[PDB]
Amino acid sequence: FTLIELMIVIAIVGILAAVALPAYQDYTARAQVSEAILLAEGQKSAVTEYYLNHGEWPGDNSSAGVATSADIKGKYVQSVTVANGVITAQMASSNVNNEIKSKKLSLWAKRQNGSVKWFCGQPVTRTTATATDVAAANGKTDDKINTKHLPSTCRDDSSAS
Amino acid sequence: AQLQLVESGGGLVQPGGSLRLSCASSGFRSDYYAIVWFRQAPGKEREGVSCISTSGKTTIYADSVKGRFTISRDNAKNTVYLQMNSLKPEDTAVYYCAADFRGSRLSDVCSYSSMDYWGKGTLATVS
Ligand SMILES: *[C@@H]1O[C@H](C)[C@@H](NC(C)=O)[C@H](O)[C@H]1NC(C)=O
Ligand SMILES: *OP(=O)(O)OC[C@H](O)CO
Repeated sequence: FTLIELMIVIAIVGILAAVALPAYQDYTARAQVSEAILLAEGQKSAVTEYYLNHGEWPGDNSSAGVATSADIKGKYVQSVTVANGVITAQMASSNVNNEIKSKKLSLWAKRQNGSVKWFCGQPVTRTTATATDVAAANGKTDDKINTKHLPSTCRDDSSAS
Repeated sequence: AQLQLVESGGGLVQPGGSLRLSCASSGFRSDYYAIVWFRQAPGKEREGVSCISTSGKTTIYADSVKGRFTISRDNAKNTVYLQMNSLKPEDTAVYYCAADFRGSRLSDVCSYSSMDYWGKGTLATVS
């Protein structure tokens, strides 16, 4: 080899050092969102118990039996609220992945004739505690978790049934 | 998690007049309680008048007071205002403001049920 070859390998080393990285932030966001998924799943038992014993979805954390929304917090989750039987988990606004900062995911259940189907995904809103249908929460701000940061099993749409 | 409710604004008023009752809540999570205005008249049991939810976008009023009473909430001042218009002689009572722990600031449901804390009450009479 010669000096040109050494310069070429130095340039190749520089290329490798300055190589672009994949969307590892998306995978880290999924890992952190798993914590909110678990926190929301924790309240499923209470929500289902209230719905079965009263015939209507729990309006909020009070008669759902779960703790206060601000008190259900984890390392990356700042709140877990209940709205008409829909459990919405909102992540923290700091010390978390930038892609899921102060973003919300949802867990809602539809009562079937033989079972109760639980759906996890983007935020949804149930208008009435007795309603059997859900719809997207609202536009507002960027409070919706992108499907890139949700597991493929946690991307259920509002219209899904 | 004790909550203190103070009612103010009650007093004498003429029939067909306007009144405003302010219920101020001081506590750890006063903005987490649905605020329910009940009334009690001499010779009858306590009955609910108007409930406002934690989110403030869901308000329910009694049938006898629907269309005349308006309930609003201010979390910055931590006070709930009940405005009565076209007061009737049947409204002579004592009004209590009570807080129901909803466990969620964004709660859209509130009703006359087991209230965690109660207010002293203000005598609102019209003659
Ligand atoms: C529990 O949530 C229910 C949806 C609610 N019902 C209505 C009709 O609002 C109920 O009042 C709540 N129960 C308690 C004890 O707060
Ligand atoms: O409604 P929730 O109990 O989740 O509280 C919302 C507030 O932004 C902090 O939790």
